Amino acid sequence: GLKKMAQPSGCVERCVVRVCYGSTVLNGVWLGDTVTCPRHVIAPSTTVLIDYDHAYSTMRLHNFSVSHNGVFLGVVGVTMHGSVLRIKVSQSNVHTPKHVFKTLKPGDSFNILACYEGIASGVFGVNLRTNFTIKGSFINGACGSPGYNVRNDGTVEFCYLHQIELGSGAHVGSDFTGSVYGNFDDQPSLQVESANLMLSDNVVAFLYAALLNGCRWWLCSTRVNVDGFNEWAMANGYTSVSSVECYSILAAKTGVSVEQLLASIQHLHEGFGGKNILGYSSLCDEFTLAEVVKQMYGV
Amino acid sequence: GLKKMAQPSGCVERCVVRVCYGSTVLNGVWLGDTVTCPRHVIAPSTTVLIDYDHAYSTMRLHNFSVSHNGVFLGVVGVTMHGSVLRIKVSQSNVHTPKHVFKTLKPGDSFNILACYEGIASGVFGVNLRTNFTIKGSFINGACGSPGYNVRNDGTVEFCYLHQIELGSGAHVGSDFTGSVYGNFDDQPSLQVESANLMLSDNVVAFLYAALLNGCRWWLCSTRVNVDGFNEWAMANGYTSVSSVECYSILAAKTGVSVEQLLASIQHLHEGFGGKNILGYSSLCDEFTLAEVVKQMYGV
Ligand SMILES: CC(C)=CC[C@@H](O)C1=CC(=O)c2c(O)ccc(O)c2C1=O
Repeated sequence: GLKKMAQPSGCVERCVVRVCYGSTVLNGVWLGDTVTCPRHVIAPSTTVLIDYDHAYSTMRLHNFSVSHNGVFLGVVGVTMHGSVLRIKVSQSNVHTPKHVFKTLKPGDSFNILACYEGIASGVFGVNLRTNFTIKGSFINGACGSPGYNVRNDGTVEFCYLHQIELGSGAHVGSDFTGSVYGNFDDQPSLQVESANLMLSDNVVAFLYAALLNGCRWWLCSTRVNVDGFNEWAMANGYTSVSSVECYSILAAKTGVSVEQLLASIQHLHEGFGGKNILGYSSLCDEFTLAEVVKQMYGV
Repeated sequence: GLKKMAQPSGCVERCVVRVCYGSTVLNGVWLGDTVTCPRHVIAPSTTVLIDYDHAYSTMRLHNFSVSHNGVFLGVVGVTMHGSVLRIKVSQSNVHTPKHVFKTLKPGDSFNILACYEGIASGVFGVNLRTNFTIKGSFINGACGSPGYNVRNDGTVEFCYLHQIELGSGAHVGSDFTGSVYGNFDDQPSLQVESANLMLSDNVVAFLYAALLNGCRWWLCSTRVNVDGFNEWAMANGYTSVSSVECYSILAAKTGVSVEQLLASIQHLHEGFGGKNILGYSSLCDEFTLAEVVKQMYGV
């Protein structure tokens, strides 16, 4: 049974604050005596291109309002770093979890805490796609919503701050250093993301899960090695496949090698027509190897 | 766009405890000075039908261990209520949320906090199906994982305690009064659940959601009334559609009555023609009316 899940959100909920500047409202993340939020909060109300360097120089501390569960925090100073602000506040978050900052790469899964006016309203897992966007569920007010993973020892990795929705509906964020993923611009524009590629590492994990669930009508006995598959992948909307030995736990059971699965992918690439795999009508790239192993065996 | 989300889990994480009896270990829920957990924890280790009234009679309080974050609570007394135990402990949970207990009905959505040895590991939303099972992701140790909903006022409704995985992989739980949903037996046996029906109320919500995204190739211009659809639903594995009242918010913004959607369901009943609606190739009964409204409008 494969169910997309989120890791528990309680320790991140204690770090979400409401950040207001003039009339603009979004979410920030409060760690120690620092609040990080998108710099969109200081943007003037206008249609034209925003000049964030100008807005930053004309910024006044007293125009800020930062609160946690209605309790307001004093603003001491502010600095700009790419597309985020670092707001120093007059008290430390005593519920700051043990944490680090990590930048995500395409193929990485993580957790989104969807927040409105500094209040979490939902949590879900997502994958950073090859075009550096995610498929979230956001409405007006979710700017600054955090993305995170919890490591095995309980260290939270903060990796994402929601910034903007593109015209196609794809969602874009930044890391906590202020780099926008995919280097989109953090203001409204006509930018379009590149084509989505199917994450081959996730498709392999998916097919190993199908095998462990007695679903093997689709198995090919042909073998395609990694170099060959990677060459085919370029021609057909798939990423290269990373490695084989990560899957050797899965190849010892099932008895099927990664190269048989790679051959299977090339065979199923058209579609399953008249059949499904684990209830899916086409190849699923939603789940990582880590997810499959964790949800199946608790590792 | 429609994504299955959970409500944040922080307030429920602080209620989850590790209940041990002899060598048997599972999860419990600590509210005030009561821990509620499945009665399987006092089952003897055996491959025969378990007589729970006898196990309850031979029970000894000193055999229990109840802990939170490796901190042990004193057990004061235990009573049995259907498939659950209520363990009184000598400490009250100081983080007990404002809460009620609620029994789910088929078609209700809720949140699962999946737990192992008293520690939350994942959170996901699910839907109670017509055969009173859910499709979750649980492995050994998950029993006693709680399901919940959070109301507008912040009241947590506790509605589910995970009990058992069936032969088909479907999951069975009880409410906090001890009744097993669907009256399955809370122990190993060969029980098979009756087949599932399509929740028409949810399918209608999902088609309104598609209309709000411009996906409307599927729209029938014709109409069927409620009585005709329900007669059709009986003979095709669909639930009866409720009323047309609830969909006022959606019928108003779409200008599409429920009767047109019921007609569209009959047409789309078999086959989308290879085509697609919001990422699905067949109709979807996983989203309720309330979920669609909250995700499109925040209400
Ligand atoms: C004792 C016998 C040899 C097998 C028991 C196993 O099947 C089982 C494990 C379990 O952990 C559990 C619960 O936690 C809750 C209800 C429930 O029936 C169960 C179970 O039947």
